[PDB]
Amino acid sequence: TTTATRLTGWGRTAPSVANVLRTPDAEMIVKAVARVAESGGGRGAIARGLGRSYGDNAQNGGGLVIDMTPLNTIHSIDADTKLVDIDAGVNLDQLMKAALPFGLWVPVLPGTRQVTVGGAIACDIHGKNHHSAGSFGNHVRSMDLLTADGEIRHLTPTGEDAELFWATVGGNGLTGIIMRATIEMTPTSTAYFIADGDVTASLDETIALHSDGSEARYTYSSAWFDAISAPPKLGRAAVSRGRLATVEQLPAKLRSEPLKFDRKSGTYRGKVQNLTQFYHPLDMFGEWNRAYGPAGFLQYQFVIPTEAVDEFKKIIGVIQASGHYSFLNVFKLFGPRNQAPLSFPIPGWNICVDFPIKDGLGKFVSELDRRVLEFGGRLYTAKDSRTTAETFHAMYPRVDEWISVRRKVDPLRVFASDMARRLELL
Ligand SMILES: Cc1cc2nc3c(=O)[nH]c(=O)nc-3n(C[C@H](O)[C@H](O)[C@H](O)COP(=O)(O)OP(=O)(O)OC[C@H]3O[C@@H](n4cnc5c(N)ncnc54)[C@H](O)[C@@H]3O)c2cc1C
Ligand SMILES: C[C@@H](NC(=O)c1cc([N+](=O)[O-])cc(C(F)(F)F)c1)c1ccccc1
Repeated sequence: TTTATRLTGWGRTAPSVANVLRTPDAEMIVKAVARVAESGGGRGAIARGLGRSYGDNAQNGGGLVIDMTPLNTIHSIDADTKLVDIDAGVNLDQLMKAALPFGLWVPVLPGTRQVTVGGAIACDIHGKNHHSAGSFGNHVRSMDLLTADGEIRHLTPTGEDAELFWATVGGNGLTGIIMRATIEMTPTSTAYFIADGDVTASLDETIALHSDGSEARYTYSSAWFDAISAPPKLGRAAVSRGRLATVEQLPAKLRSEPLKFDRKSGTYRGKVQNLTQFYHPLDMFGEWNRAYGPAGFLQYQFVIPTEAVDEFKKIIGVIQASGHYSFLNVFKLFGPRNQAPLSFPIPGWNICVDFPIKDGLGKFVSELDRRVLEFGGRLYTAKDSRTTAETFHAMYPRVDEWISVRRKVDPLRVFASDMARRLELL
């Protein structure tokens, strides 16, 4: 039934060995969880999707890992209610292709479509449209959670099980196995964006452009950010913003199949782009850490609360002065947060950087951790396998609430991961 397998996060770091169950048979999955429960816990079980998380949340050294990628059936698509009912193992690429002809758009899209719905919910992922759409959890209408008791629990965001539902969103698999979910899609009439580009010359300008009220004009916005240049060029950005195009906005040639699947003159208006172009160059650089890992690069993502913009500038300054130089930097202003205790996004200044691994780096990122922490920010479990339980708990003031919910639902700790042990969420 199971295969012992060396697992790592996306960037190939922090390996551990788990027994991997890989079956399309939901009943075998139910049986396996039950068997772990009847052994009284042991080293537990965790779900795994496509392994795009950079962290150690989708592995469980010495225990069970359940590869959910074979549960990939799309059960129903409904264009009136905009609801799709899909297995947790279906990936966003797969769903995007299946839903487009219905005029439905995946409501939150990360930098790669090679993630499962289960992984999307478990890490409450965010996209270029976060300030307008919230995160992936905001669009979950129901989900079926296989819990430690071996029961499949139907959860809703306002029902009697709302508490468990919202601990599952962003819960990193630690409430049980998401089997299946119903997602509310976004109506669209085309598969293209109409984009506006702007290039800033400085950090202050980047921040000004994000605080001048223009963000409200775009459903989607992100920026490519300079973290190496000496000030005042430090913080300058290439900002890509836009919204889904209506068919009248499409160039003549493309109006045929509008829902088709798949230095400083970087300034433009009303350019029409498909998903790949609009998100460029995220797709071509996505394999980077995996291609040169585990020894090449350390990704590092954090968000600082909106009101702490000065503290945010200081961290950027510290990064530039450090000697650790990152070219791949993505920046965004997050919008309002949701109600999941462990959700990563909060409104504020979000950036992912990617350091070359060098002498002094580990010590340096521990320094960043402290600053992010004190300034009221957080790290993201999808991007971390290095921080401490103390640091993480301090970054998530709702962690004890979350742990309490996890205790109600998994008293024997049937669910466990390397991450849960490292960060003391277990
Ligand atoms: C190139 C690249 C770009 C990215 N861009 C973004 C981005 O723009 N925004 C963003 O928020 N993230 C981004 N990520 C991170 C990624 O979206 C998340 O880590 C996501 O959870 C990965 O999904 P997965 O199916 O691969 O999950 P895995 O990596 O396999 O697992 C991640 C977590 O989900 C849990 N899980 C998976 N399936 C289930 C299930 N069926 N039931 C219960 N729990 C489950 C696992 O236990 C684990 O805790 C990116 C990653 C890469 C490699
Ligand atoms: C790891 C991966 N991240 C992203 O694509 C990404 C990160 C972020 N982020 O939160 O830093 C946001 C986005 C967004 F919002 F635009 F969808 C995408 C990546 C890929 C290629 C270059 C740099 C980062």
